[PDB]
Amino acid sequence: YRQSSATSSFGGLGGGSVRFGPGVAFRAPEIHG
Repeated sequence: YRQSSATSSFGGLGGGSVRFGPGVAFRAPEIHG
């Protein structure tokens, strides 16, 4: 799940829902840049 986290603007105090593009939510694996 994508957390709203700190932001300049927000819907309200409650977490509510976050609108994100279609895909899957997986833990970030060990990757290299």
